[PDB]
Amino acid sequence: RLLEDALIAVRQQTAMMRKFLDTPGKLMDALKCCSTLVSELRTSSLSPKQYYELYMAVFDALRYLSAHLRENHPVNHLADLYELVQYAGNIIPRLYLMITVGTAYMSIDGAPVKELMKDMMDMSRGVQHPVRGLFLRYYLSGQARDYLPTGDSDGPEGNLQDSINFILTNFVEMNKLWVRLQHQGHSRERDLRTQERRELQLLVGSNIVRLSQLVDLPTYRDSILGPLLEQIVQCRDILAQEYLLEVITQVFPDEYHLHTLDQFLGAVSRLNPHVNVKAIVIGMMNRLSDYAEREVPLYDIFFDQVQHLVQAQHLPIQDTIALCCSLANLSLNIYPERLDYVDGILAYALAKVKEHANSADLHSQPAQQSLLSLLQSPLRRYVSIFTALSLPTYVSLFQAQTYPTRRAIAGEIVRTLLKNQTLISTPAHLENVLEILKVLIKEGETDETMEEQGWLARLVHLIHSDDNDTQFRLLQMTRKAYAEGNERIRTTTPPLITAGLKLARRFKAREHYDDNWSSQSSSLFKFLHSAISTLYTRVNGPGVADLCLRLFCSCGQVADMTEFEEVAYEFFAQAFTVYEESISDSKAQFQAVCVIASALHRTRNFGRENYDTLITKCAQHASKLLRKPDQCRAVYLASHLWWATPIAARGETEDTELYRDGKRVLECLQRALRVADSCMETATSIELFVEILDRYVYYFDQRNESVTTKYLNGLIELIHSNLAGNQQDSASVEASRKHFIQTLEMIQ
Amino acid sequence: RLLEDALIAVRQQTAMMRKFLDTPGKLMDALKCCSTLVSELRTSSLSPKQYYELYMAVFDALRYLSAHLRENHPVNHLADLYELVQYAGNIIPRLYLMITVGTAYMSIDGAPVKELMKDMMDMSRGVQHPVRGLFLRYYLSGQARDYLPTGDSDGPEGNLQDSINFILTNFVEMNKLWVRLQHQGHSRERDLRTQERRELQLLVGSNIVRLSQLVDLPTYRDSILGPLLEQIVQCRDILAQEYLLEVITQVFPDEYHLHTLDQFLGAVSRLNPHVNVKAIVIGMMNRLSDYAEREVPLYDIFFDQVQHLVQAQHLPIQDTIALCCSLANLSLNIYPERLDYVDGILAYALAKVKEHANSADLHSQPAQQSLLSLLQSPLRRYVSIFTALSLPTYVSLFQAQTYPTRRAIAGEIVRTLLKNQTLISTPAHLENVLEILKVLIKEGETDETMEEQGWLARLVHLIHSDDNDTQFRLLQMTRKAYAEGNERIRTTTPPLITAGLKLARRFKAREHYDDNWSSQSSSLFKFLHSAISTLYTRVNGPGVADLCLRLFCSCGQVADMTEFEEVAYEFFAQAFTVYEESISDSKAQFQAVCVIASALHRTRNFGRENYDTLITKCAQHASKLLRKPDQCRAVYLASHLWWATPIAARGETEDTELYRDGKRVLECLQRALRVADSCMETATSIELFVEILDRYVYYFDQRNESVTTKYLNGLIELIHSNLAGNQQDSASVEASRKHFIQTLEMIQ
Amino acid sequence: SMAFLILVIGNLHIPDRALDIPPKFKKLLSPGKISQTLCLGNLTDRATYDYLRSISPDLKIVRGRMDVEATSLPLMQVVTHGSLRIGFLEGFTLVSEEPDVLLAEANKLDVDVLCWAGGSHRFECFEYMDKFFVNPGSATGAFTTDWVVPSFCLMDVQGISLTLYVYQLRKDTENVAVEKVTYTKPV
Amino acid sequence: SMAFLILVIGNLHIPDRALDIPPKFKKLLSPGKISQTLCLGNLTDRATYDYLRSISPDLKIVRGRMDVEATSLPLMQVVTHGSLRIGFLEGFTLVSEEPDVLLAEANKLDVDVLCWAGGSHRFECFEYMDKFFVNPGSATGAFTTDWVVPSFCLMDVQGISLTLYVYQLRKDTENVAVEKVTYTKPV
Repeated sequence: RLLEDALIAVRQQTAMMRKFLDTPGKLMDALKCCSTLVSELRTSSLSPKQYYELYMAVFDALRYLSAHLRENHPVNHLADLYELVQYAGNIIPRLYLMITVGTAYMSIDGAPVKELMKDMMDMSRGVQHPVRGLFLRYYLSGQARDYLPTGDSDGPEGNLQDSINFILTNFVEMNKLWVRLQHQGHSRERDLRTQERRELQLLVGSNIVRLSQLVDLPTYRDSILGPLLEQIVQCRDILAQEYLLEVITQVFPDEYHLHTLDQFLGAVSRLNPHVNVKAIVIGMMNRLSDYAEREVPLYDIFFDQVQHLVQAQHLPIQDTIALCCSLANLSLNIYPERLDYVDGILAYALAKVKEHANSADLHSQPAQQSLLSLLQSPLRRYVSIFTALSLPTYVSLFQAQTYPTRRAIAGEIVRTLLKNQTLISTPAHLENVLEILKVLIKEGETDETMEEQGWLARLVHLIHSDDNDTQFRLLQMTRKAYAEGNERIRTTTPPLITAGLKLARRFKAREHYDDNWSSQSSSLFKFLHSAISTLYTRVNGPGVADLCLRLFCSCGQVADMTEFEEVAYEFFAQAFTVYEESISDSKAQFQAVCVIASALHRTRNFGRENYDTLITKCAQHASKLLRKPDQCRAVYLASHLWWATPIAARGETEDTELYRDGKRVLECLQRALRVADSCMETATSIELFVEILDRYVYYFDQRNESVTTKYLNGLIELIHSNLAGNQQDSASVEASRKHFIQTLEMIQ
Repeated sequence: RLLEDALIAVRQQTAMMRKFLDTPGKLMDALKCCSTLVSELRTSSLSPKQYYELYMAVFDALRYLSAHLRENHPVNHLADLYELVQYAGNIIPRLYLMITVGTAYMSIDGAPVKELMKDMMDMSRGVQHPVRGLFLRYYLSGQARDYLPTGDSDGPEGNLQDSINFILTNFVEMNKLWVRLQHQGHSRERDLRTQERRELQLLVGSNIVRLSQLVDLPTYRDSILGPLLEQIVQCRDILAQEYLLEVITQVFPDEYHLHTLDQFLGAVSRLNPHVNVKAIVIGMMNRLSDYAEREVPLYDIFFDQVQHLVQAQHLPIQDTIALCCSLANLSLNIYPERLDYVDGILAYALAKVKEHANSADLHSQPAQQSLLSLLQSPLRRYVSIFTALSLPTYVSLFQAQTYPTRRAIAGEIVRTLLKNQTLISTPAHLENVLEILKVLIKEGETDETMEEQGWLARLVHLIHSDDNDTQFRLLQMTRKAYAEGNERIRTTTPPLITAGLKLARRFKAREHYDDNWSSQSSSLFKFLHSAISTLYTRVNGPGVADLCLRLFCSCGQVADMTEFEEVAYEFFAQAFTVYEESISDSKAQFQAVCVIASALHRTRNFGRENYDTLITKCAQHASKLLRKPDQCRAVYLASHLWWATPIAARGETEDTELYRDGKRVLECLQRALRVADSCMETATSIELFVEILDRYVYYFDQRNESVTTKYLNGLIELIHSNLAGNQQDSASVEASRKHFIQTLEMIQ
Repeated sequence: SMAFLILVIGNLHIPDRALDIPPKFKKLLSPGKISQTLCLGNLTDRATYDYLRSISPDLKIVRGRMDVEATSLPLMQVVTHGSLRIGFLEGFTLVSEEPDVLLAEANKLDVDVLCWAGGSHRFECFEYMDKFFVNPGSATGAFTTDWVVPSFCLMDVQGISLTLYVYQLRKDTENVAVEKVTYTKPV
Repeated sequence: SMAFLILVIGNLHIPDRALDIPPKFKKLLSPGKISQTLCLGNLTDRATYDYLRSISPDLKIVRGRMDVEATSLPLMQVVTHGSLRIGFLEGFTLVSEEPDVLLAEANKLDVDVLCWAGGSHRFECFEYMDKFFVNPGSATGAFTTDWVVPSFCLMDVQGISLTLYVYQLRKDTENVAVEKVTYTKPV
């Protein structure tokens, strides 16, 4: 309201002033109305925002008046106007008028520049109100901040030094006023005053902007920053020190700052313990961080001096860590690969942090959050995160991270080490990664959902990077490192089995370049037996049988190729052992034994004395299961154990040539028929007999003379007699008829 | 109140009566005081106990009076005193006085005693009040106790008839009063009245005791029991019948009862079923049972009467069976044993009970409990229950038991048949026993040997009691008694196998008595094969394989011993067949093959065509096992098929020597060496090599020319090279060193 | 038919012999492209299951020969598109690779096209006995039992006709190579 | 020591062949006499087992040749009293006996006293190779057609010494005859 009443008066005064400015000889009337308007700025009852708004409205009107005067002098004159404006009854209007005329004179009159500018600045020292004098100095700055006695002078009044003096003197007076803002009004409105000061900070910094359009580095050193640093350190306030130092740093050139870095750090040392030194120091270090991230042992000088500063303080641990993070950001960005500097960060911060850390738990602490960001900084800044692993104690300090966060940080790092299709892990890098793994695995629904499928695939790939025999030794040490219990190796070791499958071949690709390669295979197969025996500790799991079964078949094939077949047979016998302990679910044994059949159906390196023996074992255990359908299915497959089938019959012992043991095949098929008759279900018995007949067709066309057309005739007659004569019609019975018709079509 | 006040008055009157009794001529005054005392008996408000006690006090005073009169007559007299005392005003005092004076008259003059009793007995027709008349008549009985005219008379006129009349008439009048106690008084005092009757029963039974110190057995028959039976049959009261009949039985001797048995049994036939005849009959019948166990055709008469009673007595089924139990105990005491009676008990008593047992369902019902006690009663009373087994109809009661109780009782009997040794059973009794067994087994921790396992072992034991021809028949009938199924014969038949192994020898021990011993063995071997093939059917259990194998092998040994080897070879081939068809588990196969080896290690007499064929098959079976350790174990044991060990290695060419086919043994040892090389273990392989070397020393000493000391020496160097240079130390490795040092000591 | 694209893939062997789709192939098989995926096993985990589920709006899977812990899935499946009936299985519930045995199984299942991925881990296809036989090779590049072309197929059914498109990462260097194959059912 | 009596018995077949040992023997084996019983199995019943545990405060049972089901028990057992290690068996696991098999077995076991009851089951004893070999014969007297007086043995081990008591039911009337034998391990 007060603001609005004043603004109404301002618009009234601006209206008659502009009508007066229109009329020549009403200029004095326009100035009298302008003084009446500026009297509104003499109030101290406006809120900070309201006083700002009143100042801006009066300022724009003053700009209209000031342009009118700055045009009148360039076209005719107005005599003694500098004197005439000192006639005004109201002092704030009077001083605003002297500034307006001063700047008009500066435009018209080049010769009086030093004396008139010096006069206007000195007499503006009369303002006894901080806010009104500051706003007055903006009117001055808008009027004459651009006209200062400067390098624009070519020999008459003024030089760049005079402008430097003018602005430094303006700084000192504004700074005295700025502190005095702290002390005007009542003491309990301190936060409001600091808010007002935050509002008016631009008033101080416009001078710094004006200074940055000015003299060079030696002049900066002697006659800007020097002065500025004594004032900055002795003003002893917080809002001004933080604002003014950041404004100086951005606004003045950093080439200049570089030549003055030590002057800055010696100013940082010259501050109150009771001013918010933490904010200024954090902001300076952050700025140096920017001096690092925008992609003179600065590191040593600034690093060591910063430790002296922190010792000169007593700091919150989180603040210390945030400064350490910014120190990390500086060293990382300045020295991504100067390992000695990175190590100096690693060494010269971390133990000291642990003593300074009154190490209670610190996970939710922002000091922890920062310590993560700090550790991430090597990780983010690395072209090669391997270089973090080149720091001997980078990894070892992760032990000294607090432990929940050891999981969070170690997981996140290892995952990042996995999204990048990362490089060779050398034994040294294997040891550091393994140490990280021991922290992950030790002490022991997976609420982690880590880790393994892309983890095993990556691990098996990079294992190959080191040389292959060494890979076995590394694999063996990792195998000891896998002491974590029963629910890992199931998914982790079979990929290691394949890693051995490639290494056994890598040995064979030297079979004429080595002959202990066979012995090396021997060592790997003893390793395989030891590792599988390790799994047998894990009796609690399903597929313990299946996985072992496929591994023994695979190892048997490798033993053939490595000619190291002596440990194949043992492994197959042990696979039978697996067959005995692994009976827990009836359907599961039928599928598993069928898997046993199929693996034998590729198992091709057994000497026929061993193979046929195995075939009979398989047939007996098959013939010792529960139910007649499965018994039939297994019996007809043991027909396939002797015939021109399976993959086994294209063997490294069969030389792709087939067994064709057709007499025994006939005996097996006849036994399958004997089991088939005792199905005691008309439809399924006939369907199976048709399938068996088709098996007869198979051996007839495979030229199994023991499979005779007479057997086909007797089986088709029995199918004909049952199929129509005692089958209740059914979709299965129709399918069995369709199958029998097909089988007749095949037999021609 | 009344009783003690009356007793005080009684004591006062006794004092005054006696003070009068001291003075002769005060006798009438003494009688007046005695009458005044007995006037106390005019109260009827006293309890039966209180009135009785008052009677006792008046009775005691009367004892003083009766002695005083029995003294007055001895000293002077008083003429007509019996009449004069009838002037007393109070009737109860008067009549008690009449008894007192009467007894004084009997004491003074014996000649009128008979006449005086007729007068006194006639005048006792007055007091018909049961309590007062009973107490008066008790006084009469005690006073008149000692004076009765009879053959036991005191010297008054009178014969056995006068005492019989006095006691029977006294009995009938007191019994009429005693029953009237049931009625006298008021109707709601029935239990008090029954109490009064039980109290006064001694008054009635004193007459029976007095009768027994009276007339003899012909007089008992004609003139005691007749009256007594007339009263017993005509009262239809319950309390009187039990009391009066038990008093008759106890008081008069059983020599007398024996002369009156038919009179007793004609009383036994009228027993009224709603009269509590059951209690009377059980107590009498129990007494007769006890009479029997203090151990006139009573059996026929009483048996018939018991039928008449049962037709008359139809009682709740448990009660009927309990009466049957007591009837059984009676028969036990009467006639368990003379066989016509035993059958009459079975049919006309036991069958009659079973038909009469129109029983509701009862196994846990107490009617069953009694029926068990009943059936046990023959068993207990059969001290030689074997004599019970001399009934072919001994079983016949099992026909009449329900199946729960047939099984329970047959179990209990067979158990008792196990606490005892049952005798050598004749062929016929073995069948009766078998029927009992069929009831035990059919329909159906057996640590009772349930149901007959230790019983089967005894049965097989008892088979031995007879000779070989009887034994064959017994074994064939028992084997028929082995129609029992798949879950029974497993534990029951191998003892039958042993029964046949002994019987086959018992046939051979008749080769100089019947050369059908070979034929007898042939019949027994077909019988045994049929029984084992019976087992082969019943594959459903563990050991079904084991047991069949052991029996077939055993028969093979018996065929060896009898040299009846033609049926040996078939059984051994069939045992191999069992091995192929029915045996799966590798470890189980290992035990089976080791027992097969040992059985051959008992195989000697086969003709070499059969023998050598078996030896080669066995070598094949040795060469057809499963595991490599096992492969070695079987191979070194097949050396023993050829070597100078064991019995298996006897050919009919070796002349008591074992083949000592040291060439073949060496071929076997080389096979053991090839198996040893492919074992892939160091300690047990070397240990085994040492054991084989020791076996080599053995074959050297048992004359294997193919085993030479140089071979042993080269093997000890190979052992020396292995023992230290590649054995990782273990208890086994030290044992292997100790064994090697021993083996060197053996080679000297 | 087949506005509903069906991915045909095999010999994945994850983690058995090879672990992933070729990147160029995953993008050729990216979600929003495939409407149904027929996967020939060895995923083996729940993560692979959810990803495959995410690939297509209708995922149909049968049991795998090493997929022995996933007891809930069916062992075999037939699908029909227009007049064609298509069955598929890994081969473990199948008994062998004999021609008569395949024909007999196809006849019980009433199928015309059979996809399998045996130990050769080599793409091949041929028609035989009026039926269609497809081996997608190894979708992950799984190693072979033989003495390597990553491949998969995008079968296309139209009426009584089936068009098979096979995508292969062939070596001259890994190059995506596409081939078209057509199958027409006997009448 | 007499504090540790060891019963040695065999040829059981209870009730598999017979009923009981002599009553006089049952009382000689009554509880309160024997401190430990080493039984050779093949009982076959449970009541006799219960009796046997009850006979001595220490019942030790080993695997039997008719005991094909309870294979978990060893065929031999050692207890130590002073300096002795003691093995015992029945013997069928051997194939010959004469000198090398016993010495080899003793070396395998490294014992001092060996008990056995082979299928002949007839008493003999001998010392051999600083070790002790004991055959109790056929204690229960089981029969066979091989080439027995009811008997049992008691053993008392102290230090390197063993005391054997042999109990026999001899025939003239059946008479119990007892003999004592002592064994001390040679150095």
